[PDB]
Amino acid sequence: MNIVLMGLPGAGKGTQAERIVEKYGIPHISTGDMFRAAMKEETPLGLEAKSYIDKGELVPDEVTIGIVRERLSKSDCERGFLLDGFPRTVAQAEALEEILEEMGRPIDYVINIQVDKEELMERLTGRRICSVCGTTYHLVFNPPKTPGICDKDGGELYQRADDNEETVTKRLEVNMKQTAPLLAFYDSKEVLVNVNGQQDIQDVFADVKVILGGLKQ
Ligand SMILES: Nc1ncnc2c1ncn2[C@@H]1O[C@H](COP(=O)(O)OP(=O)(O)OP(=O)(O)OP(=O)(O)OP(=O)(O)OC[C@H]2O[C@@H](n3cnc4c(N)ncnc43)[C@H](O)[C@@H]2O)[C@@H](O)[C@H]1O
Ligand SMILES: [Mg+2]
Ligand SMILES: [Zn+2]
Repeated sequence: MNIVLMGLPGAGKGTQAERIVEKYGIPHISTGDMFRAAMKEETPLGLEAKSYIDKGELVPDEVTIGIVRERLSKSDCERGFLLDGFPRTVAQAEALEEILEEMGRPIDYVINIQVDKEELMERLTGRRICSVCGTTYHLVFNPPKTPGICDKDGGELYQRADDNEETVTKRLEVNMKQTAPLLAFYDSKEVLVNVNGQQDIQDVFADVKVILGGLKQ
């Protein structure tokens, strides 16, 4: 149960990751969350990633590989893991292959959550996120029970700094450029599985369960 999620901005990685963690009991590793936390604490890593994140650009490969290697060396990952948003370039995928061969934990599947770019701006412009637990809502497609508050913990919802329309536009263009190379890389490895992410959330998850419930230790 060593899984990677890939998708264009707003395609649903975090929403599906939360459901995967709850059903299969593996830890969630999100590079976006790691960088935004370091930004928040203003660590040197934080301050250095911020210039890229704010513009909607990729943080450089070397630093991102490093935080992922460190995270994967923790003991929770022995049973599996769900990488979310990493790799997102070919060079990050090649490093991860090498790390995971050294660790003895090769990827079982890379799940690509496919959504038309033309749907993604509306997903991100309506996204409202819990300041406490990070879960995401959408004003129309997945609202909280009470506006402005998270259902789980009563935390204040906020708008991610990079979800402004002109940032979303750059994020889409930056990540669309990596898409073909990365799908070729993992299809040629025979670990890529695509899912149609333009369905109701529970229907996307049903397809994820066909894939992950088919794995056996
Ligand atoms: N490896 C790496 N290398 C270098 N730089 C890196 C890096 N990783 C990260 N970075 C940097 O960090 C930045 C942020 O990375 P990251 O945090 O990974 O952002 P991302 O990849 O753009 O993905 P998002 O979190 O925006 O979208 P999501 O697909 O998780 O959508 P969600 O489930 O929330 O859902 C979106 C919205 O839609 C709603 N929704 C979800 N599913 C559905 C559905 N099926 N139908 C309708 N609405 C839906 C939700 O409620 C929500 O409102 C990057 O831009 C880069 O600068
Ligand atoms: Mg996310
Ligand atoms: Zn919350």
